[PDB]
Amino acid sequence: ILNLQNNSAKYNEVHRASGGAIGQYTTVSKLKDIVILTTDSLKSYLLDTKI
Amino acid sequence: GVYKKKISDINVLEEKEMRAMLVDYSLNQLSETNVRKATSKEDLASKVFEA
Amino acid sequence: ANTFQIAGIDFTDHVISFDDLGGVFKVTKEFKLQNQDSIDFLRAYGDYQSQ
Amino acid sequence: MYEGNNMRSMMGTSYEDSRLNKRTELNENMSIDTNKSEDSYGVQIHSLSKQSFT
Amino acid sequence: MYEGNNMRSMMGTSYEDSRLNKRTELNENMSIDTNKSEDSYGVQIHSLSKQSFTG
Repeated sequence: ILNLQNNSAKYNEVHRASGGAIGQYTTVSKLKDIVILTTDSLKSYLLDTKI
Repeated sequence: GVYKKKISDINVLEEKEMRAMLVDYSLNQLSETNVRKATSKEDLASKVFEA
Repeated sequence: ANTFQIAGIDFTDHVISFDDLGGVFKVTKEFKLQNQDSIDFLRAYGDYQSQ
Repeated sequence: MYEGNNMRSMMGTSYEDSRLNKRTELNENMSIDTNKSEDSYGVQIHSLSKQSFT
Repeated sequence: MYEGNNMRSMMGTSYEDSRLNKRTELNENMSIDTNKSEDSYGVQIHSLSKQSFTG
């Protein structure tokens, strides 16, 4: 999550899109926009072990 | 005293019989998608926390 | 106890807990009463109707 | 462009998009009110109620 | 609905209800104010009283 909110051409898959094979596309994310997706078991493993 | 024990035994038999009924329900009544398999008492606390 | 910040996590308010989860008995095969000490043992707990 | 008389039967009025009646809305809250275990600590033990049915 | 008399000792005025006294309740508190393990942390002994318990 600390990677994604830097100015980088990485971390996207715009090379799978049409014109994105050559050239560059840099982007960021706002951290009010990133959401993560796991199980509820890993949610429990957060809420009991680390935090 | 015999009157108060003849009302207290009502309480203890009612809680014991109803405890018996939901434990008896917790065997041989509900299917394998409900039941999960733990292994220890130092397990089954994480497993109830994800449960 | 052994962990540090669980300020909304401690779910102990929903824990109905007993010393042992069984003292009860269920008949599955049917029969008749023949022993006299069995009658005395039943009415030792108050089952006077049993002959 | 075509004028005609665009008022017609239920299919003639459907293409100007009949009114949004129900909303398949989230009033029962998933992942806000529910999917929480962040609200449990205090020692005020077993004060829970069985509601009635309908 | 039917008016009748409604009167007998039992099965009239005894068939539909009786006087209620007590529903075999929790007054001695199990798992609310007793079944406690939530006690204090400090200097210690003598929270141990004795009644006569003769009745």
